[PDB]
Parts: sequence; C-alpha cells; structure tokens
Amino acid sequence: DNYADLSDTELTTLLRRYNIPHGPVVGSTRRLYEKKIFEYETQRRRLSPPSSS
Repeated sequence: DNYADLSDTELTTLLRRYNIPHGPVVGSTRRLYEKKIFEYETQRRRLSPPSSS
C-alpha cells in the first residue's frame, strides 16, 4: 500500500483509527502495526467475537 511514506502520526492514525491493539509505537513493534493494518483492509478488519470463536 504505502508503508514507506506515511510517518508516525499516520501509524497512530492507522493504529488508533481502526483501534488495533497497539501500545507504544516504538521502532521494534513499528511494522507489526503497519503490517496488521494490511489484512485489516483486504480480507478482515474487525469481525469481533460475538459469542466465543
């Protein structure tokens, strides 16, 4: 998509706009957040658990 142009704000606008379980946006767990954000919009996104699993 474009995880080589956006900056931190967008990460949080992509880790806080969908509400992905993200804590501190640090280097290590930086891609894991810009990477969850991939299926989140191309096959899955929330599908929260209505009953169990």
